[PDB]
Amino acid sequence: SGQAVPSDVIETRHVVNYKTRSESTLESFFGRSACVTILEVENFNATTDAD
Amino acid sequence: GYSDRVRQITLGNSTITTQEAANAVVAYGEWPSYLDDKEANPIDAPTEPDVSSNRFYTLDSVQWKSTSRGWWWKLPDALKDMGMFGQNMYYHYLGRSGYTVHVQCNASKFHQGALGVFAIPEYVMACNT
Ligand SMILES: [Ca+2]
Ligand SMILES: [Cl-]
Repeated sequence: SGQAVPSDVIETRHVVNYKTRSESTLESFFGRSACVTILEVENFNATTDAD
Repeated sequence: GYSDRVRQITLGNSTITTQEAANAVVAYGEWPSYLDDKEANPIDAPTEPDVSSNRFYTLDSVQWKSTSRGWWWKLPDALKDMGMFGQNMYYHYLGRSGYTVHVQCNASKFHQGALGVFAIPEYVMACNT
């Protein structure tokens, strides 16, 4: 891939970056309970195979 | 010799004198300063125009009458057409500035009246509908 960063192609000031990639770790990306299916069941007096 | 009433302010090629001041306010007790590397955001080398832009610009005067209800300006809006400050402001996406605001109103020992002069952060005003 291209590797160049801004300091390679423009005049840059010093900027201290305190920001982290905490929320894009795999644990953070996947760290959610997701609905994967909806099942149905019933309770009634069943008189047919289908019921 | 030195007096709370007598002050000189020099910025760039511009000087103000007053012989009837009342001290000076430094808003929230903090002098303006450049943006530190540990608080910086955009990463391009900034333009710091210094004396070209950091100088006294005098607006059109207004007339105080017995019927005047008052005046407002916004900053940096009031200076948007002022010399190299205006040019630097409009050639760049981003800008920051402090200000020395000097409000001037002389009369005589026989006139009376009092102006409140307020610097308001985020001076959001009501609409007229
Ligand atoms: Ca460079
Ligand atoms: Cl004028």
